[PDB]
Amino acid sequence: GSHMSELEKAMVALIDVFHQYSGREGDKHKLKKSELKELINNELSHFLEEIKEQEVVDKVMETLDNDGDGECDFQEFMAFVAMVTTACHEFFE
Amino acid sequence: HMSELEKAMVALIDVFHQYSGREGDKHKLKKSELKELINNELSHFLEEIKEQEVVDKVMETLDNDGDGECDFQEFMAFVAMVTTACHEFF
Amino acid sequence: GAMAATYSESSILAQRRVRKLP
Ligand SMILES: [Ca+2]
Ligand SMILES: [Ca+2]
Ligand SMILES: [Ca+2]
Ligand SMILES: [Ca+2]
Ligand SMILES: [Cl-]
Repeated sequence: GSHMSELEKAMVALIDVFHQYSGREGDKHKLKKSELKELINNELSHFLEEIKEQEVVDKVMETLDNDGDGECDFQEFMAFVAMVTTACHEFFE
Repeated sequence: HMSELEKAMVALIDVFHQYSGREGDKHKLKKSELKELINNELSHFLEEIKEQEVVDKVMETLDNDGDGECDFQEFMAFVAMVTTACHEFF
Repeated sequence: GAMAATYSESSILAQRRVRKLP
């Protein structure tokens, strides 16, 4: 239809929450481990277990990081979102 | 107190369930269902799809297990592609 | 109308720990 769809508004919400956290420290277009952690603990508090150990955020970032800069760009973050959403769906069958 | 990010994720599941459920396999998107999703729900981001050839190309790209249809995991890859492309034009 | 032509361990860990409801 002509209204922004639920789908289109979801996509927009993804962009906004990323820039909401990536903009805090250092590079505003990437999530340092610092920023990724805060995102997970505050916004995925129903899907993912809270992160409080440093060993954990290390491991998460390693898997998300494909270009090897130690940070998460938007493409990598979308991959993360894809992964998590797939899991919640899987826990609805 | 569910978050914007989580609500957004749930809507992805919901929009998939809506279109996959119309025809055929109620858990997968066939070409026609995929095309309607793009024309009905992604009309402000993607150019309308009018040709079958294009539907074909899109499904071939998305279909990683070779069954001619698109499951949820294959759809999420689609949402990432698209969302990433838009992020780059904003 | 800015549109494209349509041609363009730890996660199991944090999803397993999602345990609640006694
Ligand atoms: Ca940053
Ligand atoms: Ca990176
Ligand atoms: Ca179907
Ligand atoms: Ca498939
Ligand atoms: Cl489902």
